[PDB]
Amino acid sequence: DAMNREVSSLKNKL
Amino acid sequence: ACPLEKALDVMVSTFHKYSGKEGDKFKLNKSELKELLTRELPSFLGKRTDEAAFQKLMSNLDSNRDNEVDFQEYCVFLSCIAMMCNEFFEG
Amino acid sequence: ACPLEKALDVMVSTFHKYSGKEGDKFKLNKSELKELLTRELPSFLTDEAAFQKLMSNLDSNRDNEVDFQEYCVFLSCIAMMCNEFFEG
Ligand SMILES: [Ca+2]
Ligand SMILES: [Ca+2]
Ligand SMILES: [Ca+2]
Ligand SMILES: [Ca+2]
Repeated sequence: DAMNREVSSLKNKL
Repeated sequence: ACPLEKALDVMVSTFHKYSGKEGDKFKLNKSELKELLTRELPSFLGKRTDEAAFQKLMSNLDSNRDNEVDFQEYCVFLSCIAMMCNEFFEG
Repeated sequence: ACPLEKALDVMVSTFHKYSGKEGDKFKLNKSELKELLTRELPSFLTDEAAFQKLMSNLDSNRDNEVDFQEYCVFLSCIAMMCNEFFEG
């Protein structure tokens, strides 16, 4: 997913 | 807690209700995912009643190919349902 | 009762409680997001500088608004944090 990728990106930022 | 906090807590708890049944207590295998969809998301399961269709849904959710749906994959699933329903809110 | 379907309905409706105040009625600007976080997710919270780095992070397409998809990505991440605690 684009969504799975986006979740991984954000989780590593928060 | 406030409604949205409780919604987050239900997301987490509902996943473990099913993931802890068999094998890896932290991932959903095919039987666990099926039981979660049928009991917990009956409004949204329609086409997926067919076994091949359910296995297709499952293979789309399982984005890291390890045969199970982990919590991140399950959140993406729920977010896709929310985005589906939101189309209807926006009109 | 289907608590997960109720959860899903709250996830959608809560966004629209705030996104409609200003600008695009389907996106949260920084003011609308601060309201939403303060009022609906208080356990996850803070200075204005803190609201800004959080805004930056949520707004992954850099348009200065948080749209529904970005908001769901955020809620997934918060659920994931709670899950990591739950798992031990
Ligand atoms: Ca399991
Ligand atoms: Ca997987
Ligand atoms: Ca707005
Ligand atoms: Ca944005």
